[PDB]
Amino acid sequence: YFMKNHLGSYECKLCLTLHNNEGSYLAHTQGKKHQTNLARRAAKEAKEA
Amino acid sequence: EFHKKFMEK
Amino acid sequence: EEAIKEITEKTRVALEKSVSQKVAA
Amino acid sequence: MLFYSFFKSLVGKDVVVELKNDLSICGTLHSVDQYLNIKLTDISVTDPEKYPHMLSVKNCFIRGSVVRYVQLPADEVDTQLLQDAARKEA
Amino acid sequence: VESHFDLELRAAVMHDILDMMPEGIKQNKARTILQHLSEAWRCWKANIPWKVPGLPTPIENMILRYVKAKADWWTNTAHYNRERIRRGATVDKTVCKKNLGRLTRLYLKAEQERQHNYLKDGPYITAEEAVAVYTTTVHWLESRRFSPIPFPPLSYKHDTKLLILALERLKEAYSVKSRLNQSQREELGLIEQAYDNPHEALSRIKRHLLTQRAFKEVGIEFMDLYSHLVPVYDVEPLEKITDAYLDQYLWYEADKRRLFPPWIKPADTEPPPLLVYKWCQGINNLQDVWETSEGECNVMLESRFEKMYEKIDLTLLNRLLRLIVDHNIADYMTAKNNVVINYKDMNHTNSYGIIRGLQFASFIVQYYGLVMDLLVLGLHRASEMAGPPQMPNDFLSFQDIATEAAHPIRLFCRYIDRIHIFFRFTADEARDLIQRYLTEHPDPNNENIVGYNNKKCWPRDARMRLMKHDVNLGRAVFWDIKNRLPRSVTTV
Amino acid sequence: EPLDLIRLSLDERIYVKMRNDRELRGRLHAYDQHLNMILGDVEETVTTIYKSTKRNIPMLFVRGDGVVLVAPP
Amino acid sequence: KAPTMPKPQWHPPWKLYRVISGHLGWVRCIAVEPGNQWFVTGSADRTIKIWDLASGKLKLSLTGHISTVRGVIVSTRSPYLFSCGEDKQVKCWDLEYNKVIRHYHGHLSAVYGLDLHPTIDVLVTCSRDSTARIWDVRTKASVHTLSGHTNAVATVRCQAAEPQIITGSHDTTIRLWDLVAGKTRVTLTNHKKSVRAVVLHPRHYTFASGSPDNIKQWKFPDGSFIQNLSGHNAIINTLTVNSDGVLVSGADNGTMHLWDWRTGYNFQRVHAAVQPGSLDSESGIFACAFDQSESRLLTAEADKTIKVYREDDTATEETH
Amino acid sequence: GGVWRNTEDEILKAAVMKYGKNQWSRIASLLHRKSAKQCKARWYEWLDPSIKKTEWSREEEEKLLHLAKLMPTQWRTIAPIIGRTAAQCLEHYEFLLDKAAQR
Amino acid sequence: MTVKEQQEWKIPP
Amino acid sequence: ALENYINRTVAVITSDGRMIVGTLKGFDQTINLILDESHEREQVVLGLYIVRGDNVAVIGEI
Repeated sequence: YFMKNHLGSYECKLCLTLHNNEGSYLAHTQGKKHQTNLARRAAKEAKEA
Repeated sequence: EFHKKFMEK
Repeated sequence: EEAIKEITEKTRVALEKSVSQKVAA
Repeated sequence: MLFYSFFKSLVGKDVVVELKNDLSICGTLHSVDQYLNIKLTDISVTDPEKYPHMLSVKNCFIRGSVVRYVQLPADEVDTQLLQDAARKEA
Repeated sequence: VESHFDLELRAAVMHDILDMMPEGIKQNKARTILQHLSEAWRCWKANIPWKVPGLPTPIENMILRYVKAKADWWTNTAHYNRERIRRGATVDKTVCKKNLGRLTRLYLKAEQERQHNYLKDGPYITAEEAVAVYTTTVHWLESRRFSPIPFPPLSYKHDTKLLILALERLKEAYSVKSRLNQSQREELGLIEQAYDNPHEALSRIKRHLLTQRAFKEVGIEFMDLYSHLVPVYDVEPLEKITDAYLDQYLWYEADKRRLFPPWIKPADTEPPPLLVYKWCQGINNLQDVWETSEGECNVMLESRFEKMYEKIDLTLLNRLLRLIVDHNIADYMTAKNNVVINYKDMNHTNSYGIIRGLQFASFIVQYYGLVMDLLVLGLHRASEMAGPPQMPNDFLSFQDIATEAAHPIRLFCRYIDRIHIFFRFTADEARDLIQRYLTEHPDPNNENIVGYNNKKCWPRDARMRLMKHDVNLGRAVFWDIKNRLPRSVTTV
Repeated sequence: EPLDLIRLSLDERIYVKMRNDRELRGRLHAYDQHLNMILGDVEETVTTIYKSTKRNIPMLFVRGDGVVLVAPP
Repeated sequence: KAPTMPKPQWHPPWKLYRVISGHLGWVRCIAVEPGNQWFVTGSADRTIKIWDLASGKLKLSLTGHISTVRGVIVSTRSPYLFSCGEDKQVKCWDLEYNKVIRHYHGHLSAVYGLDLHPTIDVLVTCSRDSTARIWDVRTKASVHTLSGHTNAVATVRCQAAEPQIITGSHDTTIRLWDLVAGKTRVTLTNHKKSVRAVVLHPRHYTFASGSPDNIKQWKFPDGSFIQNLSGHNAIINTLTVNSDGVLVSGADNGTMHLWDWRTGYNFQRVHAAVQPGSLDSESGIFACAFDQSESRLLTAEADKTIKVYREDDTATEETH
Repeated sequence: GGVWRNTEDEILKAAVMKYGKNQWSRIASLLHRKSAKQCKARWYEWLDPSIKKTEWSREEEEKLLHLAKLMPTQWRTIAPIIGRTAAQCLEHYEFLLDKAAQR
Repeated sequence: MTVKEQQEWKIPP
Repeated sequence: ALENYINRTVAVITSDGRMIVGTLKGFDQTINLILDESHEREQVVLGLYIVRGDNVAVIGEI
């Protein structure tokens, strides 16, 4: 989910938010639980567990 | 050894 | 003692020949 | 597990072994395992009648399950060590 | 060279891995164990109690043995380089740095061992004699009537001048001519910020000295001297500014209230000419000092304690500092004296002794030598050598001739670590003193002129005339001045 | 528990009955859960049909599987 | 049960008598003079100490080697010594001169050990890379160098009775050939381990031998395992027997298991106790030799000490 | 500076766990806020895994009270001896013991 | 020597 | 272990006191022996036969 910006910043793809510094994107790993919201996309991609 | 070396230098 | 003395004399002659060859070389 | 340790302390000792089938064999304990299988080197005849049908063969493997007795001299074994170790088990 | 020794050690390690219990040929290990051994040797070189775990008993034993062998080789190379240090056999260009580094790490290990012995063991400072010295200093201060330090307020007039002078000294010391470093730029920036905002700087210094009772990691670097290495210690820049500030304040307060007497005072005067000249004139202007018709005698003793550094009682230092200066600055000084010691890789310990390189350290050594002066010279002797606090005397002058003629000790001088006594004595006192000396430490076999520090200044008609009398007078005076002071605080 | 009550008689004379009408008496030196035994100064009596033969031995090990009874004489 | 088990020889046990702690480092070699007056002890400080053989007091020192010297010998017809080590310096320690006059050369790398002949004026040296130079008397050159090793030679010996030239290498290859021919007629391509413990017996031939694992006996004619020793897993570094037939081998791993000459099993199975300055597992028996009178054995270990163990009067030494 | 935020503290803990302990320059090149000495000081003060940041008891209080009178200065020397080893919790506990016993 | 002694005399990290 | 006996001729005594001679080929933990070229210690029982460990009293190397 870590993506680099064009001005020397980071941007979260899964959280769909901006990160001011390198520590901001590194603190949206334990937080910004967009990984738990991917269960709907995983169930839509595969109907079985 | 170390004592004389530390004393004379 | 006789065989040991003969072997010592043979080794001394061989070492003297080797030393003469090293002195002449 | 105890008697295994015991037999390990008896290697290179001359022993007489009596099997269930009235066969008696003297030899030198060369090896011991978990089943208490024994391997003897320098087979010999302790008794005239019981002794099986061998000669040339000097080394045998004896199945543990077939032995009745193992004959030992008092010199080969520390008794106190055995007693406290026997107490030690559970 | 040492490269051959290292190669032989590596070959021995390989042979031990191949021969010293290889555990059979079953696709054994590789030089990773050699890397672990090298890492363990480096860890020992750090003076660290760490080791090389994760190996069996014989492998670890062989590793320790090879490490001890390589260490003995390195120590022997260092001893050979130190023996060739004064002359250096026409000292080279490249090996000097390596020898200096080896000696530096050796001294770092030695200081770590000394700190560990001071911490685990209890080499105290003769607590009975220490309390006695504290009481003596108390009586001395009460006789002198020296008031303690009023810790710097923020509304003092000459405080800005003192801080500007401190900034000027720190700048002259930091950068001389086109000099800078990774942290030296920080020091210059701090000096500039202080020169711009002196009120904020004074407030920050007051906040550090009144509240900050700790310090950061102070480093050490040994000056490449020939005979005696002069270590220089580096500290934090803001800590250095506060150091210079309270140091200059202590100096101003002491010079204002005469905290330091003249004898312990390499001080405001030209140091070589004034010392030697006043010394010779006092030896010449004494009460007929050159008269030897009635059997009188004169003795001049020069020494250096070798105990004006780490060999100090830190708790005694804190007690004396609280006795002469307010609690906050004294506690801050005692804290900064034992803050930290960091080598290039190692981390030396603290709470072992005074760090001489830290700023504001000269006030301590001259005041630590002041207690030793009160101990060696005494109370009445010092009170007569100085004069009353209402009308003191000069650097080598008395109030009256009786003040000099009563006691034996006439002239007394002190350097940063040196000490010089000159005392005249009659023949009866001489006989009594030699009697006491022979009763304590006799010389029956006439072995009293064996070890005698003599000079080479014309040793035919100018050296010490080694007779039966003078040679023993010298030894006995030296012994008497090894009895006044305790052998644990300082010796000669 | 039955195997502990046998620890109780270590260095105490014991009477042992084995399959094939053989009886041993000797001083208990060791035993295991299998009831393997080492005895010293032990005499064996074999009872064959009726006569009884004897056998003496300073030290013998006995395989536990032959064992029936372990009491004192 | 075991071989020579019910036939124990009642020899005297060892009892410590004195320790000489004057060396600075792990000892290298220890030998006694012929007059029972001098004792040459080497150390890693590059200084061979000539102490007293029975008194143990330091008589003199002798330097000249830049590094540790792991080889020392003395001649029979020559009143001088011979040193050998990684410095390639041979200190011809005369009783009247006490200086360096040998100047042994010929080795292309570091030397580990050396030996001199008791009858012939020949020698042998254990160089590092591949060299083995026979230091001829008054020549200082290897006229007939018995070089049959591919690595640092561990041990080398020359005599005038049995194998005139017996040596071993660490490259899994030895040269057990006759010193008269020079060529390797019989390559002893065995003893891959560190085999550096070989001493003499006390009777005639068919004496004992040694190895780091499963040591046994040897033979003079062609070699033969005459007496099967026990499982001596201790890495033996040296072997020096007495005149009465007693043989003891020093262990490099500290566990110097002393065995008898007839059985080959460790009678005591003793180990080198560490000094208070040494570590737990840091010590290793470097040398152990009986005196000329067999009165007190000198044992120089890695603790920088020479222990003089004498014999005790005991008879309760019978094992079943 | 040196605010020591939680997102910076987690990054410093990850750099100490990944890179190492005796490499302060390698850990300072991935934070862009502090130097190497400040990062090492933070790792030795708050980010150390052996630091006992809680559980202030009466045995440690009696140990610190029986140590501040023997040595009035040099609180860093009594940091590892008392067991706190944080070099600032000892001064805070001394201030709390001096304020609570004053009233 | 052995399969277990090979794993017993191993240098760890 | 019977490992030293592999491929060698052996004497075998069963618990019932019978005797065989043969080439020991295989053996397991339960002493099941695989045998080749067997005979009554002088009649040829078989070229290959498997024997249960239960029946083995003793093996000898000849």
